[PDB]
Amino acid sequence: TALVCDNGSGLVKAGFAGDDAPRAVFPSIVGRPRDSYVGDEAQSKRGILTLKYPIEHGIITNWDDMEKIWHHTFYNELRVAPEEHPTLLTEAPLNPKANREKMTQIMFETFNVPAMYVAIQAVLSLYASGRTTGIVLDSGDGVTHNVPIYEGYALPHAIMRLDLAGRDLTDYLMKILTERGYSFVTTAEREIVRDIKEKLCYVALDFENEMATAASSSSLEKSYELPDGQVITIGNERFRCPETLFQPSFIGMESAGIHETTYNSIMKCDIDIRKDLYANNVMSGGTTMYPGIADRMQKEITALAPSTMKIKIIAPPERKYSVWIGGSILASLSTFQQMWITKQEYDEAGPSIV
Amino acid sequence: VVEHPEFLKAGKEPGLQIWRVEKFDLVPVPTNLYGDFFTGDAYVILKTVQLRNGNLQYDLHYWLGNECSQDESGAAAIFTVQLDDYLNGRAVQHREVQGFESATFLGYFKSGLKYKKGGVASGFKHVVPNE
Ligand SMILES: Nc1ncnc2c1ncn2[C@@H]1O[C@H](COP(=O)(O)OP(=O)(O)OP(=O)(O)O)[C@@H](O)[C@H]1O
Ligand SMILES: [Ca+2]
Repeated sequence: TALVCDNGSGLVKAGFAGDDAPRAVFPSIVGRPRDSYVGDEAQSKRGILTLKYPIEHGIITNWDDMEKIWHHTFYNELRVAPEEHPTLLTEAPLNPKANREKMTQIMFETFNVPAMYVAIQAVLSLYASGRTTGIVLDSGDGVTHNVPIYEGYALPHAIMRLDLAGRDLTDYLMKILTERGYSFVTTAEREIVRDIKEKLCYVALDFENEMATAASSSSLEKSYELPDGQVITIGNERFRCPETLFQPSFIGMESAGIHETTYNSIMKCDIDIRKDLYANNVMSGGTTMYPGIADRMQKEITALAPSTMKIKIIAPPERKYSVWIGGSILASLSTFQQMWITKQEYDEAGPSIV
Repeated sequence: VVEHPEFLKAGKEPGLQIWRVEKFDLVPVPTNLYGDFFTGDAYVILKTVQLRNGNLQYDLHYWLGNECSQDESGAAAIFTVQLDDYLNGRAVQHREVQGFESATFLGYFKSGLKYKKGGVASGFKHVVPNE
């Protein structure tokens, strides 16, 4: 049975083609002493380990550590002999061929997989939504991408990248949370802020009005009970965290907001298919999970684009695993048999085959 | 490229060819049932036109039923791209949703379009992350 691995900057999603969800989801972290630990086990012993993220902004930068992530994925997580399973791996859009070459070489030469295939994350997400044309807003832990896609293929010139995502958001919430008096500095407390971000944060339909409402009543305030018993209150930080997506300025980035990069990306594609991009904005990624993000994006984009144009945002309820699901469907198709790359063909052609 | 039998039979002669996605596979619909779609399934439609100038014309439509499962609508979408790739990309792709089919699509069926409850079952095995 084919395996499907979606190597994100923060979480690795892994499972079996045919399943509607990844069986394994763990941190993309490798820890080494003074001979290595991965994911939760790496975090358990963070005290005696130097922790590193092998994937930076969706791009693999540490091959020695990436190898440990894959070893842990196959053996510990899935409990399977790599040599008996065809493997589908995902990659960030505009990923350097050298990287795709290294990826392939490691799979075949160190894990001896019988066959493999590398798919672009944004395109798998679009397939999962039952579309061949549209534009994907892909937002995770380490990067956000705007990928317009026409008839199955990502339009190279129009792709946009924004190095701001979930981790940055967590960092910001932690920052404005202290200002409000509270304090989460240590590594152990940062997990608390992430839980607050995922449980209480949301996108305001209108930032200005929410700021007003919050300075007057306490109608927007939600309580968050700490483990030790304490109960801290969160008010405007709920929608100020996600606001950073539309206004990267909050964290000091002259960068354009996600509504802005979506519009610019659509604007760099043939005008004839623009009506289609506008009506097929698909969002995928943990960081697009905030409640109210569809409505905001819906309003922000019609403000930018000409009023006669019809805007439609598709925000799938499981968009956090959309990439993995699209690959699960892809690697299950009777046609996928031919598009693999076999170990045999690799032994002859080498890296230049992927 | 695909050795998949149906890809070899695609767009070889003027006409209409319909497939239904069934457990991650493209299965041809009996000719006599053309126009009858299971609202819980997904299909791929290929229309080939005779263009005098020895210029065969192709239009690929993937129809999504209101109760078709994610794995089906996804497969219909993917099959469409592979079939088009197979046909050298000469086909124009079209997403058709139940109830809102394009005027072009509806025209392929002289005696109207007819829906019907039911369908083949999802090829998706259910699981819950980290369990
Ligand atoms: N309900 C939620 N609300 C807000 N954020 C969430 C939610 N669930 C998960 N997240 C966040 O989304 C981010 C993760 O996504 P994903 O799993 O999409 O990232 P990756 O695949 O790890 O990273 P990348 O795409 O950058 O390579 C995390 O930083 C996490 O905090
Ligand atoms: Ca069905």
